[PDB]
Amino acid sequence: KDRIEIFPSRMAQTIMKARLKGAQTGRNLLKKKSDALTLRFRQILKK
Amino acid sequence: EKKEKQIEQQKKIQMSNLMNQARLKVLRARDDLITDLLNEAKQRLSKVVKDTTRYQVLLDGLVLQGLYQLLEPRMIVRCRKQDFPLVKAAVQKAIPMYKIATKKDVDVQIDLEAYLPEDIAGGVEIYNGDRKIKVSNTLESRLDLIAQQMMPEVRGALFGANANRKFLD
Amino acid sequence: FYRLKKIQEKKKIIKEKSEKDLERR
Amino acid sequence: NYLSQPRLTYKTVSGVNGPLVILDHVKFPRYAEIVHLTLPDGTKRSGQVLEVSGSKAVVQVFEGTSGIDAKKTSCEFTGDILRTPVSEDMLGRVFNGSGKPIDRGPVVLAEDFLDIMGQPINPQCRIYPEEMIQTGISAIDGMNSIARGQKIPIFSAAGLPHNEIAAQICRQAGLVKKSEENFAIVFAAMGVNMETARFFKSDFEENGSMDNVCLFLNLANDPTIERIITPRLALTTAEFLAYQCEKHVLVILTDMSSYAEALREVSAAREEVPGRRGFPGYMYTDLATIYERAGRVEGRNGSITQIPILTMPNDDITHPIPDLTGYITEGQIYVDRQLHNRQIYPPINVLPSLSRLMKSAIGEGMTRKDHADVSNQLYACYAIGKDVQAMKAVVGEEALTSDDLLYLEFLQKFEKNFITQGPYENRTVYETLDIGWQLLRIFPKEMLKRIPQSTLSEFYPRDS
Amino acid sequence: VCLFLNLANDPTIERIITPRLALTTAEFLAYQCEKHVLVILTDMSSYAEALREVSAAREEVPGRRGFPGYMYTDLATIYERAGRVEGRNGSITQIPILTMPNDDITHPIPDLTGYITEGQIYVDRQLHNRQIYPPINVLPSLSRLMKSAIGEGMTRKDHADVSNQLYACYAIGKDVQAMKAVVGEEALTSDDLLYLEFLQKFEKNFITQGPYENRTVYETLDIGWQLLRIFPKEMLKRIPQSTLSEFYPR
Amino acid sequence: STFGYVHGVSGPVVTACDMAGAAMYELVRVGHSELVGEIIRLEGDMATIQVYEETSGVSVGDPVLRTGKPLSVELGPGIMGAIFDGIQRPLSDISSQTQSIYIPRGVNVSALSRDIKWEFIPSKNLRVGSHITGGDIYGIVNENSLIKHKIMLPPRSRGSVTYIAPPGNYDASDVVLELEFEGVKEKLSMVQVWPVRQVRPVTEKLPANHPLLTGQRVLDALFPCVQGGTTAIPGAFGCGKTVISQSLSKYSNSDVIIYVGCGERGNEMSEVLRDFPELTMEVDGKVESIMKRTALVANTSNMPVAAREASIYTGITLSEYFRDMGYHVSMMADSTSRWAEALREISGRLAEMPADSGYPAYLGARLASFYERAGRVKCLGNPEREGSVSIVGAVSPPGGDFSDPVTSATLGIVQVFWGLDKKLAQRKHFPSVNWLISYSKYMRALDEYYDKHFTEFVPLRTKAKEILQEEEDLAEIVQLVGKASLAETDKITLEVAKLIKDDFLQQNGYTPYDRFCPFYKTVGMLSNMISFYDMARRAVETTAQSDNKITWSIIREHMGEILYKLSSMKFKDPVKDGEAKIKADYAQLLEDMQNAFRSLE
Amino acid sequence: SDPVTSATLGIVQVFWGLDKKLAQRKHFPSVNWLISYSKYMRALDEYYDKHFTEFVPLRTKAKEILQEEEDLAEIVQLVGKASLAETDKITLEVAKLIKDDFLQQNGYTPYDRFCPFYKTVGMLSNMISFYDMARRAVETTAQSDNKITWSIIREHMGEILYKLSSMKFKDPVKDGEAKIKADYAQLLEDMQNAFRSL
Amino acid sequence: GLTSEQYHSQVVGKIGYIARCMQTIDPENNLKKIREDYQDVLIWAEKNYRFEEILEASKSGKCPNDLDALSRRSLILQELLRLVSSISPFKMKLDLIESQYEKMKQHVNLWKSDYHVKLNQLNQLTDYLKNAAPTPKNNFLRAMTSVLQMQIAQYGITEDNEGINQLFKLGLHLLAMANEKIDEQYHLFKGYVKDQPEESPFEGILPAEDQKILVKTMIDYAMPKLSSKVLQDKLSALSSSDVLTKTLLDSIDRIVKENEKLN
Repeated sequence: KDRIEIFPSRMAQTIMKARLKGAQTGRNLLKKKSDALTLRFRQILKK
Repeated sequence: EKKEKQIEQQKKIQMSNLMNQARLKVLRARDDLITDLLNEAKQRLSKVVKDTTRYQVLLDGLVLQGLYQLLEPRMIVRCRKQDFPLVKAAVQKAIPMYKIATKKDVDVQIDLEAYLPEDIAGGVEIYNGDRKIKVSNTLESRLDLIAQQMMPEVRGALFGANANRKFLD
Repeated sequence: FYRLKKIQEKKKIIKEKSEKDLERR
Repeated sequence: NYLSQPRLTYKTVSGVNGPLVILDHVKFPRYAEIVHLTLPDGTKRSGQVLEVSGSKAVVQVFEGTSGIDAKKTSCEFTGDILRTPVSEDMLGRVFNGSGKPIDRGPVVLAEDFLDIMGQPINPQCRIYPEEMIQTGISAIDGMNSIARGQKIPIFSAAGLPHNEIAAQICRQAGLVKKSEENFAIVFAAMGVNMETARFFKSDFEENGSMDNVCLFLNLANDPTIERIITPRLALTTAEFLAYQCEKHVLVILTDMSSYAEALREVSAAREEVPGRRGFPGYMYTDLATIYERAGRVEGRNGSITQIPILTMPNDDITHPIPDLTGYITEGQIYVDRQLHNRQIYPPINVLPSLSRLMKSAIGEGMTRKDHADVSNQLYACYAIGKDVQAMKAVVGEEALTSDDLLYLEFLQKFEKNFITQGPYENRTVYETLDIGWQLLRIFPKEMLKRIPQSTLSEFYPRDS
Repeated sequence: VCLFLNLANDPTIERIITPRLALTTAEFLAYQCEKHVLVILTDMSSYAEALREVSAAREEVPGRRGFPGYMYTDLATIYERAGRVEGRNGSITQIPILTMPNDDITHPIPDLTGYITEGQIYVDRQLHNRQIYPPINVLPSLSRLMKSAIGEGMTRKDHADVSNQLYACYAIGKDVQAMKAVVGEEALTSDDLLYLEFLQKFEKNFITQGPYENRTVYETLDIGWQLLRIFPKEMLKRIPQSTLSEFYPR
Repeated sequence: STFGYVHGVSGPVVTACDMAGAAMYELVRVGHSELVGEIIRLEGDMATIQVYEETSGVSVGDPVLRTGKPLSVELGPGIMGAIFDGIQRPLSDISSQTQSIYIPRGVNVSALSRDIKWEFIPSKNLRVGSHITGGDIYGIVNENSLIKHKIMLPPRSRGSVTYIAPPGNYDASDVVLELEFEGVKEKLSMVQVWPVRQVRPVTEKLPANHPLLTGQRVLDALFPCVQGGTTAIPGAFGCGKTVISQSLSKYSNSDVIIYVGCGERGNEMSEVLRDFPELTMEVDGKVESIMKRTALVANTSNMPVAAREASIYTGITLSEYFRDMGYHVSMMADSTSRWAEALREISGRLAEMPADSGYPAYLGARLASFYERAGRVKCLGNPEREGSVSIVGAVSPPGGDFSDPVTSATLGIVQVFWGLDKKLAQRKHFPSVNWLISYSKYMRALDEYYDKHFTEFVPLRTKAKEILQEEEDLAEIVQLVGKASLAETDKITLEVAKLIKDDFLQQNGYTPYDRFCPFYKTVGMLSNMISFYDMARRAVETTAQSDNKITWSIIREHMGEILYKLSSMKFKDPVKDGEAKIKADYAQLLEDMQNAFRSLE
Repeated sequence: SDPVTSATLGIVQVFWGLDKKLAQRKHFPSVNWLISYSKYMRALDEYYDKHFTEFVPLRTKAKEILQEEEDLAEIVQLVGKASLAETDKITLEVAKLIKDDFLQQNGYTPYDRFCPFYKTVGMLSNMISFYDMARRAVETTAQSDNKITWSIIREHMGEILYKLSSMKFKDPVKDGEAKIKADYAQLLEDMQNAFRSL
Repeated sequence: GLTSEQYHSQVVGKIGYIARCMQTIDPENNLKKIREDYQDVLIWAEKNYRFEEILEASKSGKCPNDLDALSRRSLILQELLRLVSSISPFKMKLDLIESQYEKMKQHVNLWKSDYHVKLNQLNQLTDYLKNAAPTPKNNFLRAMTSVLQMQIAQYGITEDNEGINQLFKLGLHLLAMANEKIDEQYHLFKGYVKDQPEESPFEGILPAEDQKILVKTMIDYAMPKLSSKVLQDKLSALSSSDVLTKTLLDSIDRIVKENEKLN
């Protein structure tokens, strides 16, 4: 689906901007998790 | 340490409050002097009304200055009862001058059925035919309108110019 | 916006008809 | 010179509708003229001519239209537009949003009478901003520093402490006292509730600063035209004090969001169609007429600096009021709900805040030579500290490096010592910069990559 | 050739009579002099914006994005001035050109045009950025008259089957390319790698051409078969066994 | 009569009566203070005026004096060095005459001074009876040391000369020509007047062929503009716009510069008006002020909305007037987004249908018709000449959103985008032009010029764009491959991309050797960097195929002096070192690198 | 966003906002403690200083705990608590105690129909006293061969956690101010003895 | 595109301008091969036609009225007159002028021509000198520009000549050179005279008063170097020349080299 089906309003803008900041925060924390796991994986491969 | 560091500001708060209250009292003093000035002006103007020669020349001006604001086909003039002979003479001088300047015919009437109070210092009121429009030329009205407009010149003449004001633009 | 205009026009027409009626009176 | 002619009084009221009285048979009606109404019971009200057409005038009455009738109500046309008396005697005074005294002092003797609409400053005569205005608040003076002739809004939301911040800036603001009586404040407050208005009046008397301050109060239930007039009386006073008496004036304009609510109402009373987002289409040109009454000018030693203060709905920066304010002003100071919830005061967030003229206010001969370097390095440490604090919840504190643990120590001590300040605590820029160095000294001097070696050599070491 | 030119500095209300002068000239040439006429109309987007400008100045009912409430009916008086008639040997073919605002096919101009015209050729910014030419993307494009202009005695017997199987393979290759952006190449099955190879060879061999290369339909269909044979015949599920058995073994 | 009277006032809208012969969009002066406005509606013998100034205090029965003209420019001597606003009020004369810091309501100073006397020379072979047509140069005024101001017969004027003035000193109000056509006589002074909304006519409009050089290595090599071209730049705080404005003003091959501020912040406009008079250039071995060849239009955000919108039409009409003398003009607009917001406010006052994002339906047509005034031309009138106007328009996408209606229209129209970038300015990468986002569409029109004058350049540009694009593909590979495990060909690409990026694309404008970089220095630098790249690639690809391999480490270890000479090429000074000296040194680096590679091979 | 709300918040000195999540989860009163405000907290400062003395520090810390938990709760949803520090487990578990056993209040039962301000200050004093002691026990045994955890505290102090979570069930109509204070002071002594014994 | 009233007004004007050009290049009808090409427009100047009667004739198609052909014709006659006007004192042979005309008529595009470039360079160089005050740079430029005009009067613009093309490079390099750099200005001008074919570069090109000043201004530049009174007096003896020659420069240089050996 192209869109989240919410009905247009200033309430809907407020909700969808809250989802956008949520997802962009989630991506940055998961990118940090991916690096931290990968640093340990490239360490124990040397071991 | 923070308490001790603020001992100077604690004294500045007392000094600034003392000095600003001193200034409020000086502003009230200055306002009373202006209130006396306007009372002397009201008294000197009341003396001019007792000179019926000067007061006729005033009436001649106050009537025609009234007629030129209204510009109606019909007008009613109202005066103090004892001024009526001077007001009648002023209206008779004013009608030809009005007609020459405006190019209108006019009917100007003097009210004998109601009058301005004898408490009034002097001058006249003028009305349109149905009394729904009026113009006031009582001498208290002239004095009040002139005095409030020249107040920036009164301030400088009595109490002197401001040394901080470098520009008038 | 389009519905708040048209109300302005219908009001202007009512004023002009009232002014014409005051010219008839 | 003088206006000299006697006034006309009319009983020719044709109709009454909303805030408006319509009169006919008026002699050469003048647009925007002030008029005085006397009611059937002898009560007096005033108003302004909102439109003219032939012998008809329509007057917006400032007080209500209740008790008005077509037969007994009289209207006196004064012959002229709204002008304000102005003088240096206005410092130490409190006025309402129509310029009437509310401090039990006398009415103003004019040094002049000025048209409150003013005139635009010629672009040829405006010179570029220069030295600092010291607010006394470290998050502003240290990192969002304000130049003489700048205009810079505070962005806030309902229930945040922006009036407590405004009051603290008013009590504390001045020039830097390097190595004056030429500083003044005009404080204007629009749509203020009686609790907030009593706080402003009480706080400036109690903490003894009135001799620098002219105060205009417009309350939440005063006439909405007095709210339109209030910024114009305040700025007409600041223009006399700055460009005729040669003062440095700070102007604080409080809830430009309340001003826009009145502007939308006067627009609706003219029967205009609502513009983009419900505000008037001309609201940019209107706000720009307030905000551009600011700057330094050639050949005169005074200046006007403006701090507008605004409340945003939904904490949304994209609403017309903060958005159009951003196109006209040059920076923002951002007041944050999360710092407020964390019990920090003043809750100013330095990461989204910016002063666009800061480089023109700071440095040798204006503050101190290290100010730019300290400001750049404190921003850089805080932006890393918030990023380490986020990854600590993902990787756990045992995966953090020794350098992450330094940023995690700096972050806590920055917010407790630099940002956190008392509502009656006043720090000079020099004290602000010294608190800045106490925090930078948490790090090995190799970490301080935004600071050049000459500044590190003079300021990193402690001394007796 | 006949040219009617209104430029960016010419009056904006001439633009609403310009295409009607052109189509009146085409109707004389086609339906009185029996010519075959090709009509090119350049930025119908400029026509539609001039129509919005005129209609706004009359305070008429708005449609979507403020366009005139009757814009479909107006554009139809332009686009329906095309085709063949009984007992006359001429014809008019129309090729209008649109700029879609912010590339959006759902904007009123491309939207109401697609409801009137017999399909569209769609030019894609993503193919142009990749330096493919012509930048034509087949998936948003259509011809409504193709179905009965092709096949035995018209072109070649395979044409419809080849065309529909190229649409199916290109659409699945595009879905694998979207999926591979989530899961990476290591997660793909051997069948996904066939559609992803087809996608890459199709854009280089079929779509890319250059500005003076002029291919026959038969060259186009044989390039088509060279790309369809990437797959086993059991994956060619749009094509009936008779067409496969004749044309696939080549 | 020339006077009607005010019938009513409602905000900025005035209604007037006895206005019967007044035309649509005429200007008028309203009331005893003479406020300017324009006629927006006619009905019966009444007119509706949109007043530009505050209407406070205007009265019923007040005079409405009508001007027989729409909004128009005085075109004549006195324009060079002048400061104007969007409706051509002379801001420095208003300051000088009034002795005030403000602009008075209904101020009526003429845009060109009628008290300055100008030295005038006639065209020598014009005589009584000579046939003369619009665009004909009939004399010259020595305005200053740089600009000879060519006095022309107006467009829509023609006839036989009945008088021409002798050599002398004249006011801008003095008659200097008379002519006759069909027995009707026209008398003319040095000032003509033209409507800002009408395009000034030309004999022919021509394709643009010659580069608009800036002296920047980026811009002039990778993203060229032509004379007669159109460009956009991002107008935002941190990006560093001033390098475009100051390179055009000091170093371009323009003859005249027009700058428009069109609703800018008061403190930003103050910075431009402070800075521009302090800029200088060297002419015939003598330093001269930029204000001898420059005029400024300046508008702050509290000027009348009619001025903020008129501003670009005033600035382009001034530009077209100097084009018609046979000059090459660059026009800069400081932000077209502020102009579009003024256009939106005016449509709001007119209560027009709000179309795209609240902007009026005509926005894209107004932008298109404005940028269609750019170009090279064959001028009207007798002495055969060519001129051009080149437009640079800054635009401010909100938060960087290029889908904004003004930005979307602008990049749909303009043929060059110079993408200045805040991230590059934060890296101290100056000039801050982003080479990935930026483009030029004039590279084909310039092909004949580069073929004739430089000949090696088009291949070098093509290779340099590919190397800078390969590095942007290799970066995501290096993030996984760990740099060391990469192919030696690709290590050469990455390190030559760094060589071009740090030593060709960067240019320190404060330093005497790099303030201006001429095009011979520009192609000479690039020629050597690409010659080194091709030889380094050839050494790797010849050996690594089956022999003991060369590597980029072996090349760096063998050729570090050559690589240092290549990084040193930018320090050559075009004033202290001649063209032939710099070219000979750049040939010596080619000889030295070819010798060094022949010793490696 | 509404014109009535936007007009009203431009005027009023107190706003109590709802949360539809609290309402749907049947938490009552459903007041949103991260959008609600009072602008009277400086005006009441002399009343609290004269009549209560202890309270403003407790209120301050409570608002910190409730905001710190809102900052933590967004992250534990992604990464599943395994990285969370013991002080932060302590923070989540006291934030729950405050939410469920202080901020929650049933209006239709004899003991909580009306909570007097001595009952209110006493409950909050004990919950914030637990937070001080529990956080100190954890921090003061980091860098140690024996380390305290939230789980060790919970296993040692389950009867204190039961008494704390039960403080709401005191009925001020049956039990006087002196009894409720003596019971709540005995729970502080029980907490101090339990933590000293750990 | 022009309106009809504009277009025909421009034709009447451009016919009128060719007559003004022809009366300026040739007041005498000497250039008869040129006039026989333009007689088809000059016929309309040979009698009075009041603007209005050419306007009707142009609308009627009686005149030549293709503005492109009239523009091509006008540019050739204008670019010829620029050459003849830029060579101020000196004069071309009629056989040379009619050769320059044929070479221009054959050219594809005069605006893009090297002829037009060389004319723009000669006018860039000449217009600076119309207001120039006496100083070494301006004296050196008046000399070189007079030589250049004289050589262009001998050889024209249409073919490359090494003397003309070198003297363009020298003149424009000195024009562009900073006015404070007098050492470079003298060095450049002496370097030019040393590369002249003749012993005297200015022989009948330049007034003897200016040639005296060119000797004097080099003696005034050299004399402050000389520490020996004998060398100063030997340099002073060279002021007896009113002609600038390679021998004068070599003699000043010889006395400077004796001073460099003496000190």
